[PDB]
Order: sequence, then structure tokens, then C-alpha cells
Amino acid sequence: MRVLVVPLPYPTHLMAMVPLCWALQASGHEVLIAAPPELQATAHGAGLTTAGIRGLRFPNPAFGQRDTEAGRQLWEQTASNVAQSSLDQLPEYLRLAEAWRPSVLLVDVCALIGRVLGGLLDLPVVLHRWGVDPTAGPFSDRAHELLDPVCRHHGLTGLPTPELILDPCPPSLQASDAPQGAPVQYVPYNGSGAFPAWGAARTSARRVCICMGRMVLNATGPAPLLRAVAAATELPGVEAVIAVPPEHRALLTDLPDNARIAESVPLNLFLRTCELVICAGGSGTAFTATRLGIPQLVLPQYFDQFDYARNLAAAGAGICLPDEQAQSDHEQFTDSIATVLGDTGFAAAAIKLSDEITAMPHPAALVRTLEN
Amino acid sequence: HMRVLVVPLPYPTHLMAMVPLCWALQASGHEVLIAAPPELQATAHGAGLTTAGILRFPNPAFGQRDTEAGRQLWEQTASNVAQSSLDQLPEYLRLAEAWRPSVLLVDVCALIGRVLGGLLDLPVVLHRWGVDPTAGPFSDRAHELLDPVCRHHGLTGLPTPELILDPCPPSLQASDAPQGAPVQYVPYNGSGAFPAWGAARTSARRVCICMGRMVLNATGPAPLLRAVAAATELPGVEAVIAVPPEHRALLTDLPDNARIAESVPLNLFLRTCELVICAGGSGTAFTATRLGIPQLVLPQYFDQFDYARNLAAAGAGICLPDEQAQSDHEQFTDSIATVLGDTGFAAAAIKLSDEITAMPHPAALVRTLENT
Ligand SMILES: OC[C@H]1O[C@H](O)[C@H](O)[C@@H](O)[C@@H]1O
Ligand SMILES: [Mg+2]
Repeated sequence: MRVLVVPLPYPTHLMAMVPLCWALQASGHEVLIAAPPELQATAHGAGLTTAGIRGLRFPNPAFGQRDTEAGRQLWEQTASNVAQSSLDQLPEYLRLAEAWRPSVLLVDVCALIGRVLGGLLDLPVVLHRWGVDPTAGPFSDRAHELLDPVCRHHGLTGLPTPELILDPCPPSLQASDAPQGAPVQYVPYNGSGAFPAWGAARTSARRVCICMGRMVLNATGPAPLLRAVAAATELPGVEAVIAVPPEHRALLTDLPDNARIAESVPLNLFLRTCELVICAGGSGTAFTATRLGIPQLVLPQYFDQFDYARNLAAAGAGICLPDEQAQSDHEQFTDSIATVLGDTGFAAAAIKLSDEITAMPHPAALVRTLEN
Repeated sequence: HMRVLVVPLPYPTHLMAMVPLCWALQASGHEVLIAAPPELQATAHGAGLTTAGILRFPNPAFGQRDTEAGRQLWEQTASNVAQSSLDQLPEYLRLAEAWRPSVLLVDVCALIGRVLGGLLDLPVVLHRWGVDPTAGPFSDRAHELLDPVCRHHGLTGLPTPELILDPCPPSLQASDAPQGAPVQYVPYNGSGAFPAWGAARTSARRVCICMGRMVLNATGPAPLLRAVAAATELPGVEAVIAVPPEHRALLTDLPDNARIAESVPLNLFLRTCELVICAGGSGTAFTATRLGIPQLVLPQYFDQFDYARNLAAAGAGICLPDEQAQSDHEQFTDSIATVLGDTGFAAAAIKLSDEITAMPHPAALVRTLENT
């Protein structure tokens, strides 16, 4: 196979596909990532090769509310944006496919250009979910409303149905309306970096990791990070491990002596020594914590994060702070950490979810499915 | 579920030779950590991997192990590596105790991994990067220096490894290398971008000149200047020059039939080339051989003379075996012309490519490792 990968332009979406890209190359197939400038570093940082492509609102709980007027509008608008940019850049992807001649397209569920390109080239399309998938309804309807015409002009019935949907989300966390996909085990890929000497052993302190993310914090500003540091550092006996992009290190003005800043250290190298992960939900951070059986305190902000956070809380594996009212309330935030630290039930439920993940077939096992 | 500690020599090409296997391991749900001194960090990280932190050329006597000069070179190599092993042992023992690997994947020359395996009673799977000339002088000196060490810790001597993995085409492997299990070479030549000029050949006879950092650091400009002069002077030829960024300044008054490739992984464009001129390092050469592309080989050191001689004996290339040949501008030019005029060279290289593709892929080896 010659697999052309068509991700959304968000590092976290491409990172979710990295172990599969490796599974393919290790099984003797060829892989190329169509990457806008925003994804180049992510792609190359994973050892992969690319074809260049030119390319107070938070928290917003309406993203987790597709039945409301605002929820439906946000997901329609997301579809409209990706549909418009798909048309704008279709000439570029058609040139690429002519140069490289993929036999199959591995396409993020939200990267609609990949479905168009599949239709127009008569290439099979394997969609890939990055995690919780809330695109049924508003997003998917709007994608068809906008792209069906375009495909019908090319002689198709409309935007085609994909060959297969790969799904790394444990079923217990998946949106109830996401159509059934093909399970694939989440393998944590959090980038390269070095094993911290401290990351090997537990401490007598209560180790609480805060891991927010470049893309979240650029959207939100520093509040979720700083409110998390204030909640974690207040409780007696806690050791905060603050996992940050290099540029966010300076927001950290005054930390207790035992706090650790972990700059560009892949979470998975140390997270088994932590009792709680405080995060915004849904990305590699959260799935690595769930893979490793670590409960989470989730402050959702946008997209699929409210869904992930609710679903995690419902499974008993963490707590959700659902909106600005909750996340701004230092008492609810600190009480939430104390709650998880004082009830081994959260870790038990997180272990159950870990078991859901590890019972799914690994990316190496999915390569045969792609073949077929 | 394995935890694999990878113990390479501090040379990037030897780590790159293991990268597809490392990715096969992580894609099948195992954990991998690369013990990396400073020299290897960026190669490891550039592959998406994680780390634990730790004259005169050409010299034909490397390919003359039945001579005194050849024995001394290989004995001095082993002496250097053995003393390093003793220097670094405390760090490796700390790391093993911290991270608790279940299996060591060790470069054939990284004697520390074998010491570590004996002392810790962990299985050692040795990994060849290609042609393995370590059987005479090298392996004897390694036993002379390290058997005592291992005897002080209660062992018979430096242990026999569990398994040797070998990606070298069997017809090219040194006759005295102990039997190793086949693993199919997967080209990995770093990350980078697919160049537009890499999609198709042109009317010209495209010759790639590809020499790595370690080789040019050792040799100086001479093998590069010699190849650029011989190639670009030949009627018909377009030279694609693939050298590390810091060696690009060596190329002045570049002719109009030369292109400097901008850090572009060989495998992205090599299928459009009719010849590769290289020093015989396994990543460049095995990528060429995998793709059925003949080579003109200017060996310099270590295993390069053996590969060069054996490739030529195969009909798949021409060897310039020493300085008098390599500096013979007429002979060099005539060698390029001879390959470009005789499709038998490419046909012989395809025979070798068939030995490679008969081997199981790295993904298939993960089971063998699981059983060890
Ligand atoms: O999937 C079912 C429920 O969860 C969703 O994610 C929606 O946003 C909400 O409209 C719905 O009531
Ligand atoms: Mg043999």
C-alpha cells in the first residue's frame, strides 16, 4: 500500500495517527503525510515524511450540547470552515495524488478534503477518529449539505461514505451517536523526549500532574493552567508535576519547593507515578492517562472535550468541571482534587477503562484490516 | 508486554538501522526506550522515540582482517568500546534498575549491552546494522577484556546473546559472521519533505551522491569532491547531491547539472535515480539495494570494504577499493559510464532486492522478541 495521510491541521489529531503510520511502515507499506505548515514539525518529529500543503469564548459548553441552538451552530460552522478550505485547496491535493499515486487515503474524520479527494479519485478512504467523535448530526449534515453538490458535479451520488472508520476511543467513552467503527488500541504517543530520573518511582507525596497543552492554552489564555496550579498546590502533601510547552514555563511565577516543572517530557514516561491528571480533555493527554489507569480532573473548553469529560465522570474514572462557573470556583476545584485523592474508586474505574483499551487490537494488528 | 531497552553504539546510522523495529515494537503495544549519549539524542528524538540520557582515509586495512594492520584496527575498536563499557556501566545499571527492561536490543558492537545483560540476567537480542566484520580480532579482543569482568560477577565470561537479528542480504554478509535471524531492511533515512523533482525522472541520467555526516567528518571533502567531479563531467548526467547541511559549503561553483538536496530522505526520490555513489554505509546502500538501484561504492572504514567488494561481486555495482582508485578521475568517470550503459547492474541489484523482500518485516519479528 501507498497510504496518503490527510490529517486535520492540529498536532493532536496527527499524533493520534502516529503509531498507525509506524505500524504501516514497519509492515513494509509506504506512508506520506499531507501537511500544512502547522503540522510539519509534528510529522517530522515522529520520524515521518511529508508533502507540503500551503494551507472569553472558553470554556464553551455549547460544544457538548448539540441539541441547543448554539451547539448546532458551532458544529455547523466547524463543518462550513473545513468544507470551504477543502474546496480552496482541492487543486493542491489533486496534484499531490497525481505525483505520489496513493492506493489508500487515511483521513481524519474531520478532514473533509480527504473524503472529497477519495470520491474524485475513486480511492478507498479509511477515516480515523482521534478519540470521542461528536460529528454526527450538525457537523455531518452540514458537510453533506455543502460538499454533496460538488461531488455530484463530478458524477458521484454525493460525498461518499468511507470504507472504514478506525476508532481508538474505548466504547465506554464514545459519543452515543457515533456510528460503529473498527476498534484500534490507543498507543500513547506524546512526542519525543527524555525519561526523567524522578519518573521511575512513586513518592510518599500525592503526585498530581497538570498537563494543559499548547493548542488549549493559546485558545484559552493562562486561566485553566493557573487555576489548576492554585487548586493542586493548596492541598497538604500534594506534589504538583506541571507539564507545559517551553513558552508556558514563564507563566509559573511562584511554586512550592517540591513542585516539578516537566518541560517537553512525554507524559507517558512518568504518568504511572501520578495519582491524578488535571487536563482539558479528549487529546493524547487524556487517553494516555486512561491507558495508564490514571483518573482525571477535566476542565473542558471546546470541541469534543465536554463529551469526553462527562463520559469519563460517568464511568467513575474522574470528575468534570463543566463550565466557567465551576472552573472559576476554587472551592469546587480543590474539593475535586481532594475527592479523587481520598477515594481509590476513581483509580479502580480508570483501570477498568485501561482494560477496555488494552483489549482492543493494536495498530500492528490493524494493518491487515487496511490491506483488506 | 515487553519493556525494550535499546543499547546502540553512539553512531546515528546504527540507531537508524533499528528505528523501524523500535516503531514495530511500539505499534504492537510494547514500550521502548533508547539509552542515548549526547551523540544520539537528536537521531532518537527525530524518529519520534524516547531516550534515557547517558589518520587517513580510505583505510583498506579495515577490510583486511587476515593482516596485522587489519587485526590492530579491529582490536583497537574493541578496546575502545570495552573501556567505554566499564566507564558507563554504573549509569546503565542505574537505568536498568529504574526502568526495569525485560529485554535488551543491543547493537552488535555495543559491548556494554552484553555486559549489562549478563550482570542483570536479561535476554540480549543483538542487532546488526548490515555487513558484520566483527568475528575475528574484534570479538576476540572483546572476550579478552570482558570475560574477566563477567567472571568477577559470577558468569562464565561475556555471554552468548539469545538471538542476532540481521538485515543484511545473506549473499553479501561476511563469511565469518555467526548465523542471525533475518529481518527485512525498511528504508529509514530520517524525516523530511517529498520534493516535487522527486516524482519522476527526466531525460537526464540521474545519479545520486549520498555521503553521511560520520563519513565526511572522518574523510574531509575528498570523496564528495571526487564523486561530484566524476559525475557532473559525464555527458548526460544530472547529479543529485545528498550531504548533511554543514558539508554543503564544500560544494563551490556547483555546475548547472547538479542539485543540492535540501535534507531530503533518500527513499523519497531514489527510485528516479539510475545510480547511487556512496561510501557503503548501510542506510544509503541498503535503501539503494532495496529499490534495485546499483551503486558505485567508495569505501572508507569499518564494514564498507566488505560491502563494496561483495556488492561488486554480485554484479550490482562497482567498487573503487582504495585511494588510488578513488582519486583516479578517469577510472571513476569510466565506472559511472559503465553502469549507466549496462542494465545488468540494475538487474543484479534487483536480485539482491529479492533477498531483502524474502525476509520477514520488523512487524513480524515482534513475536520472536516476545518469545525471547
Ligand atoms: O450523544 C448524546 C448527547 O450527547 C451529545 O454529545 C450531544 O451534544 C447532546 O446533544 C446529546 O444530548
Ligand atoms: Mg554467511
